Amino acid sequence: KARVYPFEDDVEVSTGDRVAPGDVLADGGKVKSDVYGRVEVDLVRNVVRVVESYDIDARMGAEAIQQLLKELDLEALEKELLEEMKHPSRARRAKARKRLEVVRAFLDSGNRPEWMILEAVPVLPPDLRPMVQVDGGRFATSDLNDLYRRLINRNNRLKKLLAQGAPEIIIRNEKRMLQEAVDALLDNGRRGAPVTNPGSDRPLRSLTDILSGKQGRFRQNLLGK
Amino acid sequence: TLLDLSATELEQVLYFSKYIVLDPKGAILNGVPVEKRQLLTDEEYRELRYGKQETYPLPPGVDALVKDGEEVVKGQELAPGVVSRLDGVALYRFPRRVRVEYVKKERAGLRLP
Amino acid sequence: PKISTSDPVRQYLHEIGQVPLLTLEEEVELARKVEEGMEAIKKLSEITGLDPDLIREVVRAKILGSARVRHIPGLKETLDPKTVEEIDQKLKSLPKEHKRYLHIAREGEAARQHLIEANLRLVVSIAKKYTGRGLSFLDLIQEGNQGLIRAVEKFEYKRRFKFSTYATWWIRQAINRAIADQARTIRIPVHMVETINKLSRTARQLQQELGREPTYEEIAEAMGPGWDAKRVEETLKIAQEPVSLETPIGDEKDSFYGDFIPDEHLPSPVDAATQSLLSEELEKALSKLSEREAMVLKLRKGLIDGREHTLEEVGAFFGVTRERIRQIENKALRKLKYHESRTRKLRDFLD
Repeated sequence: KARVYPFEDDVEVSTGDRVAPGDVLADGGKVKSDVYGRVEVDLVRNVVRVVESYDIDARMGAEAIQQLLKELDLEALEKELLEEMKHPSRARRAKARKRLEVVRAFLDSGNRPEWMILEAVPVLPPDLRPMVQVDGGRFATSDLNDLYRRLINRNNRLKKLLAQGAPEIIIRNEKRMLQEAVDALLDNGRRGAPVTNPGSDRPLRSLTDILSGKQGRFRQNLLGK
Repeated sequence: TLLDLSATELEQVLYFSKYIVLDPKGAILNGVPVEKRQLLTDEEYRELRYGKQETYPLPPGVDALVKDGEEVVKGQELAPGVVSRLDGVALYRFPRRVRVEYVKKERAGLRLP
Repeated sequence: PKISTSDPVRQYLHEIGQVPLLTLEEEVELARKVEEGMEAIKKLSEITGLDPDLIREVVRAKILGSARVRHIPGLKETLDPKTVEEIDQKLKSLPKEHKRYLHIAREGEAARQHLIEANLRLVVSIAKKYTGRGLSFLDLIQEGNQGLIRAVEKFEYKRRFKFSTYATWWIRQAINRAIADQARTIRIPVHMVETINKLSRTARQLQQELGREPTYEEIAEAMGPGWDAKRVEETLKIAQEPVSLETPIGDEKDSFYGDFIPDEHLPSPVDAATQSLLSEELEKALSKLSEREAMVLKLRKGLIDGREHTLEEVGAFFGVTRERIRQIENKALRKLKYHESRTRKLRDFLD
């Protein structure tokens, strides 16, 4: 489905461009285009095809999400919920009133709802995750230290792939793999944990496991210093 | 909570299965101008920001329309019997047969009684 | 809301089935657009005077760049703002016979995008056999994918190689050098991996050929001419995992491996105090000394640099050198002996 347009001599806008309506498409502003779409510019037969298509900012990833949370206005969503407040009562208030309290507490601290989404990942100082040598020229290290490596190769491999300007399908798969990665570092087990490839199927003690002493560490905690 | 996005909704946007919109202006197969939110899949997206396209195969036979290899109306027949379910532009691909017709002109000698 | 979670594998493989195989003619035809597009890109940079690397971006920043123009332009390393158009505005404002190249460049880059997509299953079909060998199935497909990209760049369609069995090579290469680079908590040279990957092969034969487990002597005389007995031991120490600080210890519940590993870098309450009473006695030992009977040893030893053959050459600001500095540490080092042997302050700080 494409509105074809033929040209006599001159032609502006190349294949890949996005047009309409009444936009100068060819011949010093004679042949214009009506409908929205992707331009084709047939090299052989002189006819600039405009393929029936929109241009929609419709995104996946926490990128899309991160945006919304900037684009959100609290002030608004507080008072706009204050109208939602106690009007259907037993239905679309009971939930729309819980929603409110968050906005309030968000507004009570001074946190932009975007700071929940991560773009700069901090990294635990190295000493409390050491790489010590023990016996027989063999070392010992943390899971944290192996959780970070697997993250980076993926962010690093993304920079290559994005630089390369590869097809979106694969630009995606790497981001999926990057969410999966940051997940398993921040809190490894909330989606089916990864392990030290061969060795055993022991899940890797993630910053989450570490803080709440998930594996018999909070029971060890109260065994004191 | 803060985005009236469900539990499951939040997945398909954060783990890459359904696109959440932000700025649109469009309505295909819905007839509905889809608003500044809410999710849609690949074969939905590959229709909106790509367009409706369909390729079709053939055995070693004949075209029966590439002479009219420019335009087509829904269900129009071509070749031995193919019919495309789309209303737009029919287009050539990989030519195997091309006839070259050589227009020539000479001058004749005559003598009638 | 739990129907399925571990989709990343399945999810991809079903997105992957969406794109169909190419004809022995489609493959060809798609490739021909790119080589020309690559030339066109030069042809443009020849006329514009702009750079091949740059044009290729500003062209991609349209065929892909509906949004692809990166959110932050590499923190301003890259430029993606109003700048993009101005370049594609110059490229649009070419005379027709040079301009024609742009429309080849667009078609090529577009053809590039396709040639990748259509062969992405080939990556999967190969990276599947490479699985478990240190690295994840996805992590392999992703590597192999850019092997499949690399194949596309360094390729000429004129030599009518079967592209199916062509990229196959590039693909593996990318996976192999990936495995050797990533799949270990300690980075190791690529030939150093192959040394151990020869061992791993060699060990299995000697495990069955001898019945028992072979020795360090047994392996060299089978590995290669220039191999030692003592050697293998190092290539095996090197080969290991290693141990996880987060390994639990016997009790299983509370104690982890790391719990029992002491410190020895930091000074202890006894040490630190000693390594500050030794000092507070030195400013109570050579404090009643010359600022050259002390400062020479505070340039030799009191400022950390050996000064074996560094102090005799340099005139040391204001003094005398030659056959006298090798006796100035007889003016300085041998002065400290008596006040140490009489009032025995420093005797015990040895052990």
